[PDB]
Amino acid sequence: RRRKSCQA
Amino acid sequence: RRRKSCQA
Amino acid sequence: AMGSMERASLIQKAKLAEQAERYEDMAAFMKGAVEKGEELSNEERNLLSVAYKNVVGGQRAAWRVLSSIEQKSNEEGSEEKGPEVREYREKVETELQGVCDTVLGLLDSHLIKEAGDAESRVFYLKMKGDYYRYLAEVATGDDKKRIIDSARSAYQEAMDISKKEMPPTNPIRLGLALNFSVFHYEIANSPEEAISLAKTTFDEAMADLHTLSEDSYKDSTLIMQLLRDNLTLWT
Amino acid sequence: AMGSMERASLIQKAKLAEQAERYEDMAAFMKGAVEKGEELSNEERNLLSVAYKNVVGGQRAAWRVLSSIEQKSNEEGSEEKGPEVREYREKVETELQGVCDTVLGLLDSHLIKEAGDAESRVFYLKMKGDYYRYLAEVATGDDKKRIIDSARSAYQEAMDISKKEMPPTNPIRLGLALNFSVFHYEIANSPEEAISLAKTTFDEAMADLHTLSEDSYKDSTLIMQLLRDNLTLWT
Ligand SMILES: [Cl-]
Ligand SMILES: [Cl-]
Ligand SMILES: [Mg+2]
Ligand SMILES: [Mg+2]
Repeated sequence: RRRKSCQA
Repeated sequence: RRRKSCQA
Repeated sequence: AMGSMERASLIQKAKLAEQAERYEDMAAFMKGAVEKGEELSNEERNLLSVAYKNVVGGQRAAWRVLSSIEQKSNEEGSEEKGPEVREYREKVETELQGVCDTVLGLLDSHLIKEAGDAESRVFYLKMKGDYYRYLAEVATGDDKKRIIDSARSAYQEAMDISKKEMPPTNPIRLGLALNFSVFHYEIANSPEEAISLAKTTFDEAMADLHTLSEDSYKDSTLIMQLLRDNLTLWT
Repeated sequence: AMGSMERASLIQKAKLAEQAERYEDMAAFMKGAVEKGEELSNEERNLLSVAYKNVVGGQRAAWRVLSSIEQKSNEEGSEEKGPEVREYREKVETELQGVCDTVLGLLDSHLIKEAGDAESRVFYLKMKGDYYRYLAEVATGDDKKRIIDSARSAYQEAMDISKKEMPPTNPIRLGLALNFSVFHYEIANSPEEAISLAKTTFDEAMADLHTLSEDSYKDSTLIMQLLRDNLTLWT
């Protein structure tokens, strides 16, 4: 799992 | 379904 | 090259480019639109962000693939394959840095200084933090600390405005907190700060959901789930 | 711009670009490698094809999205939105045609004329047919018939060599027949010819599978399944 950053 | 052509 | 095209036509073509998944074209159209010198509406700001996030996202993913290959090639026992891996990683890195510098240049000339409403100012300051963060991801030299501090400073100003002027469920506020938390975890070597920010942001949003319509609730909870995803990964 | 880079370094970087899903870079590296003037090995031919098929594949998909929007905009009752959809479709079309012309130029100067073994010659002639077929997909003017005939002629020469010099299970032969069948169905308005070619190719391959190792059987049956997929769609 890669950490989430905000959607484009 | 889209018809198949050869893989890249 | 976009100077001869009407602003409205650039916006129209950015939307077409998005539909066609032509994000480099989309970003070029939106850069042209910004350079007309008028402020951007909410929809136009979102188009600008979609375009450049997709462009830099592809570059960052490619950079990570190449950096991993390069790191493996410098392990004990690895065969010398010459300069090519480093050279190509550097090529992609330089292109990525160029895109970041382009976005930062649009923000500095002159999107941020003209942005007075909280929704626009926070949006642009978050963008500034994000593109400095992408620069920090590849930085290794004597300015790394200053790049990191530039990201921190932009995020901090955006947080300060967002806390004063926006409700805790505002999607821009939530996405800013999400990304600043990632900055803390991954860039600033501050996992506890990252976890505290994500948790406080989530909890304060939860307590404000009751004020929202169904559509706003959907918008806010989608981003809250990203905060939860990170908390689950990190704890 | 690749003239100063060693051939082996271009090949190495093409493989890295493939791993990073940087297909425009991959194609530029392989164009540089071709322009060194030496013949290509089997692996190098495959790299060339992977690179350009991915580049043009993205352009073709984008072109189809834009062409559909344009067609809907010219239906009765549609609002006039100005020239932008046509202009942007034309921009993507021109870029696609440029990539096709680049590939066709590499084949003509001088890959085909130096290719004497069946596996290389058939591979390049199939490529020539393919890139003329992509030109035909967007052609609307007075040379459309000649573009179509150029695709047909290249495919036909490749078929003639492949039938004389390769077994019916050879993956290049199979992929050539697959694509020539698509040409017949979609470009030449000859669905019966397309179906007959796909069926005969499949059946003649089936009868030769017994001669193959497990690994060759896997290679051949994968492409046979694509022929079956088209037959199921078309009948
Ligand atoms: Cl390079
Ligand atoms: Cl255009
Ligand atoms: Mg407010
Ligand atoms: Mg033979």
